Amino acid sequence: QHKSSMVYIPTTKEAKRRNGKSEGILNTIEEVVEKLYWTYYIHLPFYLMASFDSFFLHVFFLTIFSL
Amino acid sequence: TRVPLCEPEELPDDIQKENEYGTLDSPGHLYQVKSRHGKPLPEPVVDTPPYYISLLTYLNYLILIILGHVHDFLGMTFQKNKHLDLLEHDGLAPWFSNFESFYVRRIKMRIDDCFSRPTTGVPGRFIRCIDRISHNINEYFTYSGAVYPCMNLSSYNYLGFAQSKGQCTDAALESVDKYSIQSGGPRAQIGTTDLHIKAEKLVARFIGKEDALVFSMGYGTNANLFNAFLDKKCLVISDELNHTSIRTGVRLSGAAVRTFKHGDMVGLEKLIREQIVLGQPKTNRPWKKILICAEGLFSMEGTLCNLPKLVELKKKYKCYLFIDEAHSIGAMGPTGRGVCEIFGVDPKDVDILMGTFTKSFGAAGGYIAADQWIIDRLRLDLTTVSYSESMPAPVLAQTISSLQTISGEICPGQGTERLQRIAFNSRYLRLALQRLGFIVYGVADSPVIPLLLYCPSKMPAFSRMMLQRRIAVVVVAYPATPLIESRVRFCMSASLTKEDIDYLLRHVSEVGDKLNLKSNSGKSSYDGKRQRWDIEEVIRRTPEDCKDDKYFVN
Amino acid sequence: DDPYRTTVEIGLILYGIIYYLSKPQQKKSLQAQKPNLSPQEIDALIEDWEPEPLVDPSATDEQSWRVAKTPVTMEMPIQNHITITRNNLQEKYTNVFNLASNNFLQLSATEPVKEVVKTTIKNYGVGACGPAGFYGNQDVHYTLEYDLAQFFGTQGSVLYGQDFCAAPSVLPAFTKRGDVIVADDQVSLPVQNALQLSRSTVYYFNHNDMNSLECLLNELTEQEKLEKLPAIPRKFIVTEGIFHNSGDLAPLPELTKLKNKYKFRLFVDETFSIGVLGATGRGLSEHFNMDRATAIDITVGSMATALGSTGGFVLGDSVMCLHQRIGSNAYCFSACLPAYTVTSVSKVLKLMDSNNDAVQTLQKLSKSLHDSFASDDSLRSYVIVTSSPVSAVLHLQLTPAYRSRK
Amino acid sequence: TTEPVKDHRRRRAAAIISHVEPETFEDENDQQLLPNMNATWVDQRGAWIIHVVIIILLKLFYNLFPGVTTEWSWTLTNMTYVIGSYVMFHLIKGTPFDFNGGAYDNLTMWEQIDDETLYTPSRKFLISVPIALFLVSTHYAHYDLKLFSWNCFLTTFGAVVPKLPVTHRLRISIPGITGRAQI
Ligand SMILES: C[C@@H]1CC[C@@]2(OC1)O[C@H]1C[C@H]3[C@@H]4CC=C5C[C@@H](OCCC(CO[C@H]6O[C@H](CO)[C@@H](O[C@H]7O[C@H](CO)[C@@H](O)[C@H](O)[C@H]7O)[C@H](O)[C@H]6O)CO[C@H]6O[C@H](CO)[C@@H](O[C@H]7O[C@H](CO)[C@@H](O)[C@H](O)[C@H]7O)[C@H](O)[C@H]6O)CC[C@]5(C)[C@H]4CC[C@]3(C)[C@H]1[C@@H]2C
Ligand SMILES: CCCCCCCCCCCCCCCCCCCCCCCCCC(=O)N[C@@H](CO)[C@H](O)[C@H](O)CCCCCCCCCCCCCC
Ligand SMILES: *Cc1c(COP(=O)(O)O)cnc(C)c1O
Repeated sequence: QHKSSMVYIPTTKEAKRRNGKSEGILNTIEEVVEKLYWTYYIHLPFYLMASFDSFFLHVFFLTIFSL
Repeated sequence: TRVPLCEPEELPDDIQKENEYGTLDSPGHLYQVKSRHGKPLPEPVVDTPPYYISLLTYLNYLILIILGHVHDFLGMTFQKNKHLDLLEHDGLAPWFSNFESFYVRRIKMRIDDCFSRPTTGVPGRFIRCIDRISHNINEYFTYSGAVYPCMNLSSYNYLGFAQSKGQCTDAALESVDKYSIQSGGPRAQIGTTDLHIKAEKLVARFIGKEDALVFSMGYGTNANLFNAFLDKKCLVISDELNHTSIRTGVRLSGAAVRTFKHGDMVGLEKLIREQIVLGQPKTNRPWKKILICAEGLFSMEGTLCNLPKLVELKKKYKCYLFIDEAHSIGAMGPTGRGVCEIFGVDPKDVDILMGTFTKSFGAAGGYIAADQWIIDRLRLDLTTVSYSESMPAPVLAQTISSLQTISGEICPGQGTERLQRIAFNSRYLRLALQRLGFIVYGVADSPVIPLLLYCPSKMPAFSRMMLQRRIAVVVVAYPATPLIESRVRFCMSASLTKEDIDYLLRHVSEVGDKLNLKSNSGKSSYDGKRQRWDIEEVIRRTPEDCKDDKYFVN
Repeated sequence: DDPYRTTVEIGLILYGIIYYLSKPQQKKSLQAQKPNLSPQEIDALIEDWEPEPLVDPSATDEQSWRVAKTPVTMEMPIQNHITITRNNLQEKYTNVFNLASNNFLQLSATEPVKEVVKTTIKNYGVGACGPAGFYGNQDVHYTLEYDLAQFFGTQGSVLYGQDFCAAPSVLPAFTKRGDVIVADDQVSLPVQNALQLSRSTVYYFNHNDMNSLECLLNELTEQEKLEKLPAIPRKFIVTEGIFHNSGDLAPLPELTKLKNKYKFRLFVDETFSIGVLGATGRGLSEHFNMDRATAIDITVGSMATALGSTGGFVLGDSVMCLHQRIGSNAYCFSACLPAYTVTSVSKVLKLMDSNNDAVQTLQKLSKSLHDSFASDDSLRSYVIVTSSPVSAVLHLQLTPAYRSRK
Repeated sequence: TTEPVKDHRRRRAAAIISHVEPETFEDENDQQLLPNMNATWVDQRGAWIIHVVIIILLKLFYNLFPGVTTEWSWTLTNMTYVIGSYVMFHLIKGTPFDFNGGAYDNLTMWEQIDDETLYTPSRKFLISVPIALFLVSTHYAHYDLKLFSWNCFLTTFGAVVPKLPVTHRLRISIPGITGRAQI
């Protein structure tokens, strides 16, 4: 092969497995929380909105749940 | 506050050559396509996602539309001083009213950072992008003068002729030395040189027609071609997914327009029969002529047109045929002749053939090919020839060099390797993506691989996350597309290699797992079973099996 | 009563069922429109129809002479002294003195420019491989836009790929059905195409006549005032800097006064006046010593005639350019220009900034050429001159008496 | 007065009752050249159950507050659905996206549905849904004719009346109450 001027960005799994960050006792809860947050946030419009309206909609959903 | 001018980088020859064009790894990574011999083209099949995705999409768009009008009404009513652009100052109307610019301001504005990105240098397999920072909400940007390379899957260079060191560049420099950069004027009083006639004859021989014409711009070619021979008493039958240039040309011509659904031939035949019977409106006199306009390959869908059926219909009903092929003149076919080569159709059946050099040959311009007794009339009846500027010399030299390279004259075995490389890359990427579990469109050979993203808020996340991985992609959405279906369009090139595709596959697999973008059914695999393969198995087994023409549904 | 409420429901249900049972019908119906037809009859109509040839070949031999007369230059740049061949290599002439070139200043052929092109070609390649919308726009394009805006005194500018398609893509963008356009008596063909595609009312006034323009503007203003329309529409005045077919110039100050009095916008297409008019060569506005940012609203120009490279540009304020970047069809659905063109044009602009000898020399030559033919007496009975003393192009016309006599 | 060479002038109504003039050749070509995107999405996949889902959610949210009464909650959800449908279908005239020239500047979305073809299945569904909602609301709980008469009046005149073919291509302009409508 021949070298080039490209800087390769490592993938998340490789970085995590070479960082020793993975810990069975105290990472499953973090992964579950991450999944719950991302699934809730992606499939519903918060990401093209404004801060005031996004906060208002968050409060609306929170009140709907609390009731 | 201003785009900085970037100083060129000084590197040895080998590094820059590798940056522009990548060397082959193994000779087993090539694929030679085979002719169809005229066997029928089956009807395409499309996969669908579950219901809840569509329901969520509908709710998202409804909420966005309501909130946009709420903000517009409140802001226009109360805070007048802030919005002075949309109000009349002194007896003068504004440049535009609020209503027609609703979609641009209300939903598109929040996504303006994923659309226009300045770059520098030659676009090869690695593209250099300028770094910028967003202020307010995509209102203006601040630039720190820093550059960084990215992999490009968004540029129109199918055969990889965009280079800074090669025979074409040498020819362009020699032409600049010999002929100056300036032209004389319209190609009827001064501005025609022997290079123009040489390019004319070379293109005419390469396509297979008898005579041709060369223009400096493609959009102008289409916008000015139609009014020369069409009139108010004629009829034009065209598809519903044609390019904008054809629509503008037909509007300027003034003829009547009827449209038929995409991919339906029974409807086309019924429409032709009815239009022949009825005649002109309000007088019911017969039409003077009927013309059929179509496209060789559609970029938004990556599907082919059924040429033999069109030829049969035009022979039976005595109609004329016009074919637009700019994405398929150099990248498709056993030898790269076009759509007329894969189907085995004789070139003399079609009346007018058009194409552009921008996509595959690395130079700007367009052409038109037809019979001698038609070109002789058109050279007089055209308005581009006698009123507009002429094509420059370096562009002609580049086009001639590219055509002689593809034809196999100047270099023995360079074009065939490019054709085989692009075919293999397209097949491998499409098969790997389908085996992962995504949804793609195509005909197993088109260089366009559209991957579908359905939720409105997933396209910016995908774009930003791919940018963080140093990959450049282009995403399109409403109204350019149907409301429900948004997509990301991949443009595969011959310059990329297999290891780049493996890197891309790993990163896209991780991002899709994170964003929940892979939802496949049994209608996409040949065995009828939904497939979710692990990544390393895909990498191990796909490149060998991608050669057999049985694993692809369409 | 209670049965009345039930009767309301019964009446609603009956209408619902009636509407459900009905069959679809459309104004643009099928063959069943006439119909008075049978399958046997329709085939007779289909077979009886005969078409017309795509193009009429009757008269091609009568006009082939103009094709046979086109000069062709062989293996040489188009310059003052050339060698031409005609009628497909049958006849050849050498050391011909060219008086048909359309490049006036001849600054693109100098050595300091031929290096900027070579360096750009070496560092960038030949052609851009994408639209301006997605990834095609580079730094040199922004640099050229800034340079043009600074040089011509306008807030912004927009680059187009070809000068023939600039006006037909700009003018329809800012007009809708229900607007008024007042155009000159004779204008070039691209302006005519723009007017046809604009889809709005068009009025014509006599050539270089201000009384007609004033009267028509007054009539329109009175009618609009009497109409009492809730929303004010858009109004434009379409003219040309130096006319293409006659070589005459338009009076600017009167147009400015009228557009300020009657609330109209001014559109000026100056292709033949960018590089030749004025002491420095800044265009028509510099000739009359007025500010461009206020006199003119839209400017359309070409880089091919004077600057010496392909393309075109439009000059205007910030809102216009911002809307144009999305609403213009030729801008959105087309690829960008090659880099050597824009780099060379920027270098030419810098050279123009440095010195101003070529403009003076060209003006002197044009004045001499006009005086030489317009000062004689023998040709008074045969031809007349319709051009202006400042134009770089001289137009000649046959006398109306000669045309009728011959 | 001076006559324009090419005339495209908007003309307004001059009577209490009026109808819009049929289109010309050039306008017909302009509309036929490019498919309309405001009326295409109604017939697509998943575009019918969405109304039912909206109704179900509106019922639940209005019933969620303890202080509401069942009759009042159903009347309020009728308010919401009828007003939303009337605003979207019959109130707004024009197209948000720009078409060639004025194009569909005079017709509403309900007129634009399915290229002005009448008695289409989508129209049948859209006219049947409010009727079914009205009967379900009436039969579900106890009611008194006081608000019942006004509720059925609103259901008829805000949902049913505009859908009749007699009101198709029809404009009403009061001299002072409603502004003049372009014909
Ligand atoms: C919990 C709480 C409950 C309550 C609540 O909050 C939440 O619930 C919230 C829910 C809200 C509603 C939600 C949804 C809508 C629909 C919307 O739809 C407008 C779309 C129309 C345009 O409307 C926009 O543009 C108008 C421009 O005039 C603005 O008007 C003036 O606005 C300002 C004065 O008001 C001043 O600036 C000026 O006087 C003037 O600009 C208006 O404000 C603005 O909305 C589109 O249609 C027109 O399009 C053209 C207009 O361009 C018309 O002209 C054309 O006519 C010919 C065609 O025939 C062509 O040929 C000609 O070329 C050409 O001239 C054409 O005729 C006609 O069809 C109108 C508003 C409404 C009802 C909201 C109200 C407020 C709420 C009740 C909130 C509320 C707060
Ligand atoms: C004390 C309590 C008192 C209660 C009083 C009740 C008051 C009720 C207030 C009603 C507020 C809502 C009224 C209007 C809200 C929606 C109106 C939106 C109209 C804006 C302009 C429409 C332009 C159409 C062009 C367009 O972009 N079209 C389409 C794409 O091309 C469009 O973008 C998509 O197809 C999406 C629309 C489909 C979503 C399904 C809607 C069907 C059901 C409507 C019910 C509304 C319920 C609101 C909660
Ligand atoms: C890409 C495209 C064009 C673009 O025109 P250019 O001026 O060459 O950039 C024209 N026609 C078709 C069919 C296209 O797909």
